[PDB]
Amino acid sequence: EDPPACGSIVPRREWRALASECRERLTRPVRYVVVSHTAGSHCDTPASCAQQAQNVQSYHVRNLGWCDVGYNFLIGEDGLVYEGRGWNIKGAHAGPTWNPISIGISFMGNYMNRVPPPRALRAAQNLLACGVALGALRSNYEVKGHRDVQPTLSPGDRLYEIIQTWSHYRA
Amino acid sequence: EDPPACGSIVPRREWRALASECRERLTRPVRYVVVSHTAGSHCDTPASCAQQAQNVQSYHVRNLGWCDVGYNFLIGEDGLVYEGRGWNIKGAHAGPTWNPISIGISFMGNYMNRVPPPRALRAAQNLLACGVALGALRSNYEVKGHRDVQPTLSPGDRLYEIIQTWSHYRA
Amino acid sequence: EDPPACGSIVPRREWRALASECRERLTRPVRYVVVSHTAGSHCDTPASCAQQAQNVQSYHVRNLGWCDVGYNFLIGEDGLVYEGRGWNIKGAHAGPTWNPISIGISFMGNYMNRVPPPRALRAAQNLLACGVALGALRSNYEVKGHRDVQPTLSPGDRLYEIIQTWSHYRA
Amino acid sequence: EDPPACGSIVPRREWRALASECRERLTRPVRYVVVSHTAGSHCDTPASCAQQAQNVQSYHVRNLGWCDVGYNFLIGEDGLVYEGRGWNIKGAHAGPTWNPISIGISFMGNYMNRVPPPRALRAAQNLLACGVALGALRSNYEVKGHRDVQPTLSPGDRLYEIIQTWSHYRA
Ligand SMILES: CC(=O)N[C@@H]1[C@@H](O)[C@H](O)[C@@H](CO)O[C@H]1O
Repeated sequence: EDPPACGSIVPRREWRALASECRERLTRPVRYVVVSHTAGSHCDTPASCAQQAQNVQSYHVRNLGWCDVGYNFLIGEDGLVYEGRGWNIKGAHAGPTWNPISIGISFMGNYMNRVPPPRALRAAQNLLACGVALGALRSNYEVKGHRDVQPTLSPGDRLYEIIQTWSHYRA
Repeated sequence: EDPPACGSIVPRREWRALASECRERLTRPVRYVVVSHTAGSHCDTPASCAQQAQNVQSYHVRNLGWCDVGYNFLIGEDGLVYEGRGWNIKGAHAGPTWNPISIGISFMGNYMNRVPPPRALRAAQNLLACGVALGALRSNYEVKGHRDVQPTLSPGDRLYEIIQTWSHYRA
Repeated sequence: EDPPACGSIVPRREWRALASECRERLTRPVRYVVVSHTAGSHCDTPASCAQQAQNVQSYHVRNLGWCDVGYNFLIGEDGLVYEGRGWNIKGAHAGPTWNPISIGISFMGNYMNRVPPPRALRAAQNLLACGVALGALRSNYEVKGHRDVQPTLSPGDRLYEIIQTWSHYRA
Repeated sequence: EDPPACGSIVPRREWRALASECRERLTRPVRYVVVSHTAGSHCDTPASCAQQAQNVQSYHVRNLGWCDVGYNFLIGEDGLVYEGRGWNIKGAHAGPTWNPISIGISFMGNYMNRVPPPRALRAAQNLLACGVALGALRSNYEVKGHRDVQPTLSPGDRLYEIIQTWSHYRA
């Protein structure tokens, strides 16, 4: 019953998220984390980043007919984590084989030629450790890059470069 | 005026494709066509494009553990079409919703800031007219840009701009 | 919204349904469809089935005190669809979580050790396509078994196996 | 192999139809629709109507020596449409002048003194809509009564006075 406050996550409520229609649950503890980037434009302020989390959701919900933004979490260059489908709802970010067994976090921006600032990277790792402390992720979870499970440039070369060094990454 | 009347396709063996291990079939006539790009590099000769079709397949078969290259057909800038999974086999290029009901054709290259050459676009429209002539594609099939059904930049800003002018493009 | 008033539905007055007292509405377009069975007596003729539809409403209204037959539509082995609360009104067939966001259709009979006849499955499917055309359902709607969203045997072992092969089925 | 047909048509084989041998094709989109009655017995259940469709085809095949049942589609009082020669084959229901430019639908029964139940009327109109839906009929298609293109009592007094009230009816 150990209680920690590892969630310095901006709530859907707070980034003006449209309401989710998703009902399918992940079974904890989740063993995989798949890292992607939106490939889109980036933000570096709480205000713009909240606004960007919105556009990403608008795209998935309005243009694509999805029950909610596809990621469980989004990482801003502002150093904040934006709540997506969360720890308990199966996301739609890495395909039918990986979605039901993973948490998909995506960095807001295109990282083919830039690396996300340290605070975005710090936000991501602290987010994952958080998950472990909650029991949402296996203490020994594995990190995959989006391009490792689906044909895509995601999460971007430079950021892909970075996640390959991470302690929990696995081929 | 009689039977086998359509398009020139570089066959699997001619580009050295690894044997296909896929078996799930499409239901002809197919109604949808999803246009993508590889997002990687391009080619402009029988030899380089036949080399590239191989890589793309390699990526999808080794690195992604798939039964065959994800696309039904790949388009080269050498103005030729490369047999992928073909007309009758369910591909893996657009998600579990569109894959079973569409034919995915991928242009080899990256077209965000670059358009395919005239002959690659002819090769592609010619392939479709061929799909119709054979009863593999509905007479009134619909063309979709990858970004219209999956979150991605595919098939690149420029190509995306082009397929939307197409007779069979339905938003 | 659109001109294709669709398919054939036996209207309320024809199967002689007591007037409905329901008022809550579903929001168009609806994302989910929950298939169930009545676990009651089966019928195979326009006359026998109308009677059966009447019995189900009767049980729901008179004994369970609902504002109307719980299902949005009922499906007879006579191969005809029967109107229930319709496409616009919130039904009562899958609990508090699902009734507000779904369309519940029910095959009239006990499909534990029987399958409904081909025509019944055809009417059921036609109804859904019709729903899409009308805009009552999402083009990318989802079909769920009653047992997937509630603790029940419904819609029967046989029919459950059958709805799993529907292109819109998502577990 | 995908969801069944609009109009919930009973397929040739489901009513144990003898294989067709007709080859002349209709040039859909077709302009006219001719409504006739079989002047045979009527039926009001799928079982009795499957047998009636069998009987009508057998009289056309065994006795008149035709390539198949004359009507493109048959309608039962059970409220189902039965597949005849379908949307693509020239019929043999209205004469050398009409069969080449029409779709012939026939109500199973004698409607001189009787009327067909609403469900039979509904299947018919829906079948017609399902026609254009598929693109087998022209948008502004015209409905003619059998006795409007040939000297005959078909489709009977009662049914004839009804189809006059239909919206797409003519002279
Ligand atoms: C809305 C609708 O019914 N559309 C029809 C459908 O019945 C059929 O399954 C499909 C494939 O042939 O052709 C469409 O025209």
